[PDB]
Amino acid sequence: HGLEAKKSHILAARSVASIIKTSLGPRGLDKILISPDGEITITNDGATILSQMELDNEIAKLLVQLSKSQDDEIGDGTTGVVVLASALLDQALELIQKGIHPIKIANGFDEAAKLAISKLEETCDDISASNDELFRDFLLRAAKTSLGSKIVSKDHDRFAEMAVEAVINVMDKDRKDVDFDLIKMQGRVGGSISDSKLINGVILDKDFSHPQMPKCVLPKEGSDGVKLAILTCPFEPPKPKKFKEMIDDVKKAGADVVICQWGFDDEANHLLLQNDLPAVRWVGGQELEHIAISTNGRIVPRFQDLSKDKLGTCSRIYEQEFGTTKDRMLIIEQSKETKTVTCFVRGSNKMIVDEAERALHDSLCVVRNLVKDSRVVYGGGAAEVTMSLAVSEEADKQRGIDQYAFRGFAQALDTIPMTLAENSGLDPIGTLSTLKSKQLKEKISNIGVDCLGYGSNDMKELFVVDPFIGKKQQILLATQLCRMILKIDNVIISGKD
Amino acid sequence: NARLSAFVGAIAVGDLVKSTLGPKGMDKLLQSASSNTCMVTNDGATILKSIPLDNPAAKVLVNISKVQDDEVGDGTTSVTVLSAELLREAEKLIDQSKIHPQTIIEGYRLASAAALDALTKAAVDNSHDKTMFREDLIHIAKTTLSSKILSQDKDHFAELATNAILRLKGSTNLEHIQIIKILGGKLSDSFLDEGFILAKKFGNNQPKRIENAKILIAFGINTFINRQLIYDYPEQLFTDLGINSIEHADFEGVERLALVTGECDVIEEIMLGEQPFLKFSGCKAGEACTIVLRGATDQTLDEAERSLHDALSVLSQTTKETRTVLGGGCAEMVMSKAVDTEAQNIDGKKSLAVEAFARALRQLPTILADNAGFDSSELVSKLRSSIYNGISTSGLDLNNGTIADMRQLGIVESYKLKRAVVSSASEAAEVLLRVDNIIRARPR
Amino acid sequence: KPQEVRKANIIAARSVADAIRTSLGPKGMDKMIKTSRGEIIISNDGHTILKQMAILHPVARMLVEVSAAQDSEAGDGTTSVVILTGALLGAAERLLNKGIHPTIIADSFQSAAKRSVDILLEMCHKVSLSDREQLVRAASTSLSSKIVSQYSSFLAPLAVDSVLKISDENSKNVDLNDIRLVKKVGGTIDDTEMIDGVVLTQTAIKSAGGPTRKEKAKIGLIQFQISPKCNVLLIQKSILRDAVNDLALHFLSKLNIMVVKDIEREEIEFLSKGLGCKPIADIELFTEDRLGSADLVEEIDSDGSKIVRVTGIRNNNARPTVSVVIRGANNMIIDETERSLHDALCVIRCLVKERGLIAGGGAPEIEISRRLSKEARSMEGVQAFIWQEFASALEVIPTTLAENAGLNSIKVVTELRSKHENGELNDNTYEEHILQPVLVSTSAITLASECVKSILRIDDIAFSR
Amino acid sequence: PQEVRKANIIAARSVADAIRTSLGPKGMDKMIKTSRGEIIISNDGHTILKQMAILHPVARMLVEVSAAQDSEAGDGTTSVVILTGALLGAAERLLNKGIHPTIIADSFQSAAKRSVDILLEMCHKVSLSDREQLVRAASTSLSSKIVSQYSSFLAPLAVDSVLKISDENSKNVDLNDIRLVKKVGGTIDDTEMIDGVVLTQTAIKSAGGPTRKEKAKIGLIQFQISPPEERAYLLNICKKIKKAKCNVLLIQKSILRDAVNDLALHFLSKLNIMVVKDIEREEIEFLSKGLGCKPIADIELFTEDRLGSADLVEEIDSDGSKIVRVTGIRNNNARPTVSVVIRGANNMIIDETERSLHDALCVIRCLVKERGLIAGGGAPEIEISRRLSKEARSMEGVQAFIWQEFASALEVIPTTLAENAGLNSIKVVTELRSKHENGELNTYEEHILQPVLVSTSAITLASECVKSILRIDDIAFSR
Repeated sequence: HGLEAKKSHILAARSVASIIKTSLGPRGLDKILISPDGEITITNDGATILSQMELDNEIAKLLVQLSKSQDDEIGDGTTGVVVLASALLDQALELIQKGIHPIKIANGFDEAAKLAISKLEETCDDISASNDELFRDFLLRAAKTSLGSKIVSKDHDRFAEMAVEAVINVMDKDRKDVDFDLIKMQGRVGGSISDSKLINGVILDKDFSHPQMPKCVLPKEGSDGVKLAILTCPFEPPKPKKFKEMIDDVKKAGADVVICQWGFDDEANHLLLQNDLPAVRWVGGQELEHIAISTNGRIVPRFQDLSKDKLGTCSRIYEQEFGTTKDRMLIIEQSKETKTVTCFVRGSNKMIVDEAERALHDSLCVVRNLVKDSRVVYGGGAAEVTMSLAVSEEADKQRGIDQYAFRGFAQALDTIPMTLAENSGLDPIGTLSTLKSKQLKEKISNIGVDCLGYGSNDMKELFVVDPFIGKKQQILLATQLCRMILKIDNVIISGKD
Repeated sequence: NARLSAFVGAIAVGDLVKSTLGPKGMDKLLQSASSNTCMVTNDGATILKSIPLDNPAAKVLVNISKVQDDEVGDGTTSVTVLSAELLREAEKLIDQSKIHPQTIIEGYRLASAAALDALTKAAVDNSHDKTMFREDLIHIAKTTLSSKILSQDKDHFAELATNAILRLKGSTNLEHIQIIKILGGKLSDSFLDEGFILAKKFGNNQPKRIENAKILIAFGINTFINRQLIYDYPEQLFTDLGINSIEHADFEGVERLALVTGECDVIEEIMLGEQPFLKFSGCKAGEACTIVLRGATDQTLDEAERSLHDALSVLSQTTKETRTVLGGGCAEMVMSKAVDTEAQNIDGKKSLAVEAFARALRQLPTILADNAGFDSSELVSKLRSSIYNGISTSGLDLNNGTIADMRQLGIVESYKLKRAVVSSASEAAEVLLRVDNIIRARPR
Repeated sequence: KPQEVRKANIIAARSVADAIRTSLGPKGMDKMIKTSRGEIIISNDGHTILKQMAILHPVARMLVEVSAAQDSEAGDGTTSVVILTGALLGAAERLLNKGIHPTIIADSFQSAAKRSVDILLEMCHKVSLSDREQLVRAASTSLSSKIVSQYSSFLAPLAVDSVLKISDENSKNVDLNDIRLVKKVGGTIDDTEMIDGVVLTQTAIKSAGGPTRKEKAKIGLIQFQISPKCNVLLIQKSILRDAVNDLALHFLSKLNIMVVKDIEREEIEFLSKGLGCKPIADIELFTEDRLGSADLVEEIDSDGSKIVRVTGIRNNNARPTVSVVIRGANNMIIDETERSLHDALCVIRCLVKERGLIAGGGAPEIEISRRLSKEARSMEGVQAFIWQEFASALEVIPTTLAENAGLNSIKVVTELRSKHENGELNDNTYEEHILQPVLVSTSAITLASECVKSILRIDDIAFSR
Repeated sequence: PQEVRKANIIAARSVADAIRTSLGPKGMDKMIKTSRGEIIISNDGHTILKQMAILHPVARMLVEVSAAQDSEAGDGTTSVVILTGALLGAAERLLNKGIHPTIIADSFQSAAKRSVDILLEMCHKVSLSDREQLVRAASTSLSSKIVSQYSSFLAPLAVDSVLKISDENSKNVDLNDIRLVKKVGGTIDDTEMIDGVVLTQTAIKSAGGPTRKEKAKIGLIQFQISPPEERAYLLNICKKIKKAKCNVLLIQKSILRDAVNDLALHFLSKLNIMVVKDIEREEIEFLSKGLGCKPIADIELFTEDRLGSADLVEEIDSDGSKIVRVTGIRNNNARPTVSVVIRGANNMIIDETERSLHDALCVIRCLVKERGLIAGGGAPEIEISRRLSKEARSMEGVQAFIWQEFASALEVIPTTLAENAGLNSIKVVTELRSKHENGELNTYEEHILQPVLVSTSAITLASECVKSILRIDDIAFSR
């Protein structure tokens, strides 16, 4: 009912949020998770941790529903939105006891969020319009923060450049569109992380069938790229609802390698060996689309529809042996910028591969937001303190019932710097009051809580920046979620039959 | 709820192996539901892997102990106990000591550097007079063979493992030394042989002694080697052609032959333990040795296998690092001084966290004196006073009960072994201190 | 858990404040209390509720001692001081969850109470005791809360003129116990005699020989009793044995000595102060130096009273102690009038000790909460956050007044912060003749800082006998 | 952690005190009723502890100690349990004084080694070259068995059997190489050494079987003569055996199929090839040692080099016996073994007779490892305590008190011997220590003698047993 569920929805959100409060930031907790498919990995990513949490309460299920959609937009702000949304519910509980309707709190946070956006933009700084020479160092040092809690922190200098080229290639300067389906994340057991290379094309996990076939494709006296064949029909003699006739269509078209969705016979490897034509077997339907896009090819439905214009052309095809692994996969690169980039990471253990793989994927999401908006803001707690002081000062100028809705929004933003202060071994109240005094009597600037060990304030010297579009996306989803929670006053749970 | 279960649950893991540490330690017994599988062994890796544990935090120390067993194979008990003592003291550092949990982590990080610097300043190696370096390998081999039944004949076994490593002069890989275990005879009857004794014969009826043989792994060869079996007719045809075929060659045997040879001067077949053996002779710069241990029963041999494999794995690492340190409670006592030395200048919240690490270093020799029948608080305190100011030589004696020098008694330790224990145990404790909650998904 | 035991006393203390919270203001809700003896009493006065509540909780009894000191010093605000105390206890509950030790919580209240008074004095309008027009309108509004209204016009100068004689200058605390309200049966409200010298509670001798009047008399205080140059003597009333023998009345009648017997034991301490005399236990120590000075002593009876009045004490050590005489027909007249004029003397007492007055109705509590919220940024550390919670704890008094009056709780409170920004103390209670003295608002905050301090300082309790 | 050890010591002490009443021939017998309903009665400590099905994990170690007691010394299975419990009972007061079991365990190993040299100095030195004491040792040991007058001729047969396999420095000799074949019929007076080998079964009783062959080869063959035209399939089987000239066939007993077809009996009758079937699985390893042959699974594995030599293979005619003997194995690589045939009319004769010869061969083998014998009856137990009385004063520290309690636990064995005999416990022990000032080992005139290895192994096994008992500080469930 009204007098019941309204009180229970606040306590239900504090129970789930209190688990990830200690996991926020680089000093947080790396939780051990076991997937039902058999994959074992350890990471602090909120999107993975919250997805593995399964409970019957309907208040915490909205966190998974929001993080599922946020995983595609950012994915690294899951821990930031849940804590920020829980802070709004804590301040909303006091407003209910004062006689304020819950629908007023929903509209109160809407005007408070939009007002704080204009205040953050005035104090925001830009990269391209200020210093171009430091544009390279901004993208390299941004991934170092997320990679400092992992074994990658030793070799982080090498992987910092790999995450920059992977994001830029799959996007356009004017469009600034990056898709996660265009970025393939793969890895295998064996080797180390220092041997990881960037791949500009698909993988397919092919050994080139018989070993006598050439492991490297030659340009064949300055031809046009490397022609590959795409077949949507299985390899077999035609039957109503031949091997020498189908190989001639490949030789006339100039395709060096043939890719098919279905398996081949043993005679196929015998005829393709004499002509030095490697074969590819068992390719999924989704992988067929990424090949024609990167190699600028076409989909040929029939056998006789082949031609030089419909064959995908790449830079070269070579088989590089990786450690002692017997897979011996392939690497297809391209000189021109393609729409598909595949990242490949190696590790000495299966748990190390999955640990560095998702850590590198998180760096791809941070750079994705940095290139989307050239203007960036200073993070580490300085963003929440600056946005809170602007709303708290403008709260007295805004009269009416919403005056208290603006004060509660400013106190809710202070939860983030106090949470990071509790994980860093500092007084959350003493540090919060210290950050407000440095930004008022001295001068207006951005000084946040210290995530890494240092001897003073003013992290601006460390050049730690966060994307403006990334921080703005967090406060919009936290406000939209807090309004949706207040729109459900009743929980109907049916029994089991 | 999770911190209370993780701290107490991890101490119970160390309480199982607490009696397996040290040469004076005791054996732990386990019993399954069938009651006929009970086995008495002091192996720390066997106790941790056999006992099931429902504590998810306790499973972390099990996988970490497996990594420590692959590098050396010994000292796995000291890593678990040291990791448990850090968690036992962490309970007092959190509740009543008003210390942030991350500060406890940063406290062990600054304390680990002081412990490694104490071992570096105390590491002394002698490049000249290789005879003195050979004696150091004898004393180290005595500490590795400790806690095992081989301690009886260990005095005779000291020169067996020491002279074996000196015959390698090359890569640290242990595939050169093949262990063969034959029933009958006393343990002291074991000998060192470089002739590569093979446990399998060759051919149905073929001459035993072969001269000027050419080993070919699969031409004009006098010896043939195949991985699979051999059909009847060619086995008879190979005899008429003078080619001797070898069968039942596994993947481990092929890798050992690639490190020796091909050709060999003499292949002699001998009979020991009621089974045909093959002792090769006249190889080309043979780097491989063969140790044949003679036990009374299968249970004695099964425990001697991993006992000798773990002893030779530590001696193999002594070739790359010649620096040695004094053990027997002396190594942990010297590192305890460096922790209190760096405690002079320290912050407020990190002071009690680092000082707790100093008392944890003295908990390892405390248990060593417990299983020795002596008084730990009485004997360690008398040694701590001498090590406190200067003149640090002597260490804990587990036999007479007084304070005696470890160099005079022949007790030393390798520098590479101690730096691996302080490292892995520190990383093992930092993982459990970070976890304040455990969430398990619904199984299917 | 020494702190969890204290938290159990805080919850029990906030439950008492919530019960008194409904009784705040003239529109507040009454509380029904049934005594163990069977007496059924009801009223909205917070001082009478906590007195008969018979609280067995050790910490909750501190609110009774504060309410007793609230009526003894300021005389008003015994209900509001309990609500203000519970607000700081509720604000300190969230402070304990943050790991804050109560010493910093208690020490910050000392700086917060002293700062709130200095801010209150800036907006307060300083008044002087030389203006008699301000004191009449101040006491007349306090008499509008009682059944007597049109008859209160003559009662306003009665309380003003009595204090101005004893006010002098820089008197600081002025004890109202020296001002006695005489309740006699008969007469009316318009009939009043100041008699600034002194007024007794007793009649004179009704037997034969009693002079009942004397000129140039010396009045002493004698605790002795005569049973088997002093003109007037007093005899302590004793019901055990005979007070004054009939033969002693005829003996002192020939000597021209006026006798007044049956003096109440409660007035023995009162007469020993204003008259400047000393009690005489034995006749052996009885001398002339312990007597008083009176020019004329007569017995004037308006209707049926037969009361003796004395004027012109002219004592150097003693001061002009004034006793007010109140007349009325029914018993409920002189009773309700006594408590109504007593509260009027407390309001005047606040202006004598501390000059200046403010407009009541929760007006200053709104602006003080606004100024302390902006000044909280000037501090640093844990103490800075306390100023924010201390300002929110001061808003419970104006919020409760809006709740007990039927008006919307959250709506009226928002209208206070909106109107008080442009104007200063203009919201209009001054047009409605609502004036609350500054000493009441000052003592309510001062006693609350000491009350909450004495609470949090108790970390445990044990059986002691 | 003391609650785990104290619970195991008390549980093991009750088991030792229960077996203590079974010491000696006059001791109390213990009864055990199995869940299946079988009830056994005997004083043997190895049988009681085996059929008791003890659930206590530490108490199960007494079965392994009693197993090695009979395998090494061959006597004292009850005495080693009493001595084990005597040290456990004395260790209860040791833990009450604050003594850690390490000193308790390390002192027992040092006291057991010094107790051996004390017994050797007081022991009578004898040699294997003198057959006077070797015959009297085994003859008096059979006075507890049904054999009485016939035991005089059985003693020299066991002496000459050990002296051939004892040599000098061979020390321990495997007792499994001595096979005692019991068969109904005959008598005890008829004995044959037959140093070559003796089988456990008879020969072919069908028609055509020669049952006797001279100058034949013997080898182990795991093959079986069975049908799959059938005579042609069996002809190639007999022809391949004729290629190696093997006239003696030994087929492993299996219930799957038969041994030799009747059609193959007529084929082997012309070739004069004797066949002995129903060879037990236990004799497969036995025949591969003394005969120096190798088990042959298939017909292609059968070769001439794996065949032995036999002078004369014949089936001796006897009532209800028909025992086959082989002499002159003529194998230089394989050492000879002793196989003695036991005959008798009653089935209860050849049974206990086999067990009686086991204890006779062990005592003689005790002299092979360590020569000399110590008179029993509590003499070695008291003599050690007499030497440790003055030696305990020469020690220092915690161990000094252990030597006094160690000698006190040794007095339990002679005390039990006096109790089970009906005599007063303390009174008999005091009479032995009173005469100790004059006599030393003096029982010699009563023809009661005991080997030194029994008293030596009983102290050694009990010292290591109790040592391993105190090493368990916890009991956990691991599956």
